[PDB]
Amino acid sequence: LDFTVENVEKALHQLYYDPNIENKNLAQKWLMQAQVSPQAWHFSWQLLQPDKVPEIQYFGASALHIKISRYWSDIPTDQYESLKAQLFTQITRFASGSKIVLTRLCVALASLALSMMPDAWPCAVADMVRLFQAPVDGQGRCLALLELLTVLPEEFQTSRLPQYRKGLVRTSLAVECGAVFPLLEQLLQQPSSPSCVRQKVLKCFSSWVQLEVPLQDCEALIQAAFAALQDSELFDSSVEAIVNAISQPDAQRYVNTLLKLIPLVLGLQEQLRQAVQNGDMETSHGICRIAVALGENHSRALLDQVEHWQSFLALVNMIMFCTGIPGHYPVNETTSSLTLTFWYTLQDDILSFEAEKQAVYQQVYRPVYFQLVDVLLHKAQFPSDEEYGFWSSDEKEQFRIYRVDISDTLMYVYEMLGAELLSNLYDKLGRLLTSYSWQHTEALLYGFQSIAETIDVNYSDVVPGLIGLIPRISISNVQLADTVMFTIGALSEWLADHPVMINSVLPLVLHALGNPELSVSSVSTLKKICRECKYDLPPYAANIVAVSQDVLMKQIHKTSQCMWLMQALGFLLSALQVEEILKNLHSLISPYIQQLEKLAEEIPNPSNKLAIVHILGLLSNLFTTLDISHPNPVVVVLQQVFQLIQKVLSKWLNDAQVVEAVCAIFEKSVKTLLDDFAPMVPQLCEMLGRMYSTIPQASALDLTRQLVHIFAHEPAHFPPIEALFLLVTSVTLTLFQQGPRDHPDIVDSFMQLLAQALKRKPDLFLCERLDVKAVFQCAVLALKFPEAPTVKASCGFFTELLPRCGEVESVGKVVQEDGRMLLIAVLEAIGGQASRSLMDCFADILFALNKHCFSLLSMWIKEALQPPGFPSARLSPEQKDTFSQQILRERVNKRRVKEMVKEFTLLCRG
Amino acid sequence: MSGIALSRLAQERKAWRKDHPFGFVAVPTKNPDGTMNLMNWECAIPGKKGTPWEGGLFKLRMLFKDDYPSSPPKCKFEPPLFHPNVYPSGTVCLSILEEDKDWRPAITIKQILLGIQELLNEPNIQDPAQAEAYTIYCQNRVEYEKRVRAQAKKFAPS
Repeated sequence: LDFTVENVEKALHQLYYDPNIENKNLAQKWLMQAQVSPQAWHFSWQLLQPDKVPEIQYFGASALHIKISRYWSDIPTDQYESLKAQLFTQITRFASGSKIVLTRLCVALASLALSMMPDAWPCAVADMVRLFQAPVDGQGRCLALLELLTVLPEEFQTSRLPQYRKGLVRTSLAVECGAVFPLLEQLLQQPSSPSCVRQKVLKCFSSWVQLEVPLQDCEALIQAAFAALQDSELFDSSVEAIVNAISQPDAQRYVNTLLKLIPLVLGLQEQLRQAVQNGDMETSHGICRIAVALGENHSRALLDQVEHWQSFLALVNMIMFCTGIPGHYPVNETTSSLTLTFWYTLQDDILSFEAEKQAVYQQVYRPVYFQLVDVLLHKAQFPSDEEYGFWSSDEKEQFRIYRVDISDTLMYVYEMLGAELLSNLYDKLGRLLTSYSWQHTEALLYGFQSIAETIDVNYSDVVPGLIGLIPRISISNVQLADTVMFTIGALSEWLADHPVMINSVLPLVLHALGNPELSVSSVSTLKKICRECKYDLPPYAANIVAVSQDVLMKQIHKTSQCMWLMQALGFLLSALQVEEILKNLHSLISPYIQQLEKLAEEIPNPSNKLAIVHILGLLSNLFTTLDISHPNPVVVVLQQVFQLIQKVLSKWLNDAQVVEAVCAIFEKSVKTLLDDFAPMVPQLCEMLGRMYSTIPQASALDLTRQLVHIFAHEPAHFPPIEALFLLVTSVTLTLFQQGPRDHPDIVDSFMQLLAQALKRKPDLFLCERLDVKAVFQCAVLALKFPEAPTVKASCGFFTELLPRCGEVESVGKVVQEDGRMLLIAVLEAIGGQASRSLMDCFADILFALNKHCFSLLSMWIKEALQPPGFPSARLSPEQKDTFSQQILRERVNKRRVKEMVKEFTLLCRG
Repeated sequence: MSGIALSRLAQERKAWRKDHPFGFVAVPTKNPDGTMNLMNWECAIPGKKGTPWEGGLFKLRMLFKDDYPSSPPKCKFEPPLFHPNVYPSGTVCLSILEEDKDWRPAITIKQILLGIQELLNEPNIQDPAQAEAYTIYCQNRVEYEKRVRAQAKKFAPS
């Protein structure tokens, strides 16, 4: 409407106090129009009146900021000074008024100041400072002068300006900082300055610190900030000021200052120790951040200046103090976590040095790192069982993440200390075992666990020694139990090269397998060892298979771990003589083939389904890892089980969950057996066709594709697959017609299968039962599906389809008859209907048409581009002719076609 | 692209680990793969000492888009909080978290969180995201503070 103080003020009331959202949004949108209007230059000053409540006053102040910041071109140059004055007056007015309106008017003045420099206002800072020293009490004027100086930099940071413009402003701004700092230093060194003024001063200092002013100009203020760390009220602000000042990107430009800061950091040691003594965590946390900020960010630069090495070394020890601060993380302290990245940096820097620097610094820090190892293991240690109970879920999680971080730290400490770290561990563990809380023992093992995978195999003579100590530990806790298992799993690869030690670690793993509370850890470790040492585990295969069978019979493991255990056994058996595989396969499956049978003759139930599925799962998981090739026990087992399998299909041919578990058993079998699976083809195809008809699933198409690929060359076995191929297509096509976009996954797989057929068994498209026209129709519609996977697959089908032009009659007829349809879909995609991500894919279809269907392509493109606004409204007739001329080139590298499509698709979109 | 973002988030993680405000927590989540996810962080902001928010620990999720750090990340409190600038969905309405307002690609994770913690004690009245809380804050401050103190107690650590 019309923007008057009366109307704008009524809208503020509605937004502020009308409880109804609808209205508010209305009031907000109306106010958004009013704030940018020309009337704002008139009603904003009116909303600042004493009668308007603070909130309403704020809108006026805020609107003034918008007009200057936004519509600076509404002011004439002669009015700059007058406008200037009006705002200084208003700021003095509100130095004793509402705090929110003060800040808001300060931002407005700062916007005008910046717009002014460099020339329109030579000394913005000098003028501001001089005017406030001149109605108000000293404290109110000082806080107001600081508010203004603090917001100035913050507005620059948000000022959206031109590289050219911005540089000039930044430049003048760096000069203006010469007047700001002096003032700030004054206020801090004046004992008459009140705590509130000190806080704003530090805050002001941090604001200019973000402007990246030279670290040297900060020495005076940084030193004052350090001193303020003594005052409880000022702690927060100065910690933030110091850290930001030291963390500046170019602070590294002034290495000298940094050296001068080290002592200021070391001076805090007393305060830090006291905070630890009193238990004040907030404080140790802050001092640690400061110390870490200096040493972490300038470690190498400080190490380069060798003459000061002693100063740096003290700093390193201070950090070591925080890394090892007394108490448990993070219940008693949260400081140690701040220092972990540091130990990575320090070590990395020393290794970087060469010759004398590396060698001499190594003599200096090798002992420091051994001390750290001692400190890290104490911190990775769990609190007493009682104390742990009081920990919240969150506190426990923070300590788990904390231990993971220590593992990475230990992994690097390893690279710094080498094999002497391993010997150090052996002595600590050995000592504790013979010279006893699980916590203390578990931590030492954890140390070994975190370093176990990284260990070279070259300095591993110490490793055997350690493996020996494990079997001597008293496993009194579940936590220690897992650590022991994980450590053994971590050494899985090392054991594959040192088979004698298997004997020592295996008994422990096989024993843990019977305790459900240790199910996840024991089964994962058994799987790892079984995968790594299968060739050296043939002798023990007998014992392993026995303990696994027993454990299964006792329901000791949850389904997911039952499957891992089966995979584990797959590996194990793949390494035994065929005769042995057979004796064990029966031992494993006989006891379940029985349960399956009782279950097959049972009437389908919810509980009946979970059981039938779990048993099938065991089999498919067993056959995934059991590849004898890289007799046929699996084949015999298949033939024998197939009889029962069919039984299950009869009552569950309609279960989605079951029909796929069965599919999986054949998927994993075919991937393991491959060509040797030939016997089963005939039976499998018959079973798959029925499965697919009843309940179609991508998985079935995928297995069909696996079959086609595998038996495409041998015509003896292929006949059954051909039958399956046709059936599956018939069913998929008809299901596609009902709701084409309802099964992205099936369409995807279907396209992949079809392409596979075209690639390995082309003639298959000659089958009279095949509907080539419908297939081509399905592929063309699929290109317009939302899903990338489904589209890529469709493109892939056409990529293979076209080269078969003139090779197979059927494919030639369809491309000639409906190919225009394909091309149009392709141009629609390039025009913009397809993700830019798929452009390369569509370009492939064009290349294929250029090489194989040129005469048709040439004709189709001219017809398809004649219409204006297609493929895009943005395309000029000239542009269309440029593209078609480029695509109709008879000679072109596929690498170029993608380029043409890239360039073109950009024009269509903008 | 996505890689550019992921690398910058790895950096933010390293900086947050070495330098972050006492009481705060920012941690990436783990994918189903078990792999670490830098696009989704689980954070918790403590109430400023000396305010009605003191004592409470307010959890929030930080989600990143593949255009980070060009576009600010979406921050959302879980569960939603009683507050003027917090949408009922939990999303925080803050100018630096708006790509077209103040978000600068340079803003760090420490800055975002500190900015949100400041916004807790001081509601920006320029934009209402919750009708009641935003109204009660303007209309009756005594009731506002009463509820906020109850909330702070509700999210006290246990």
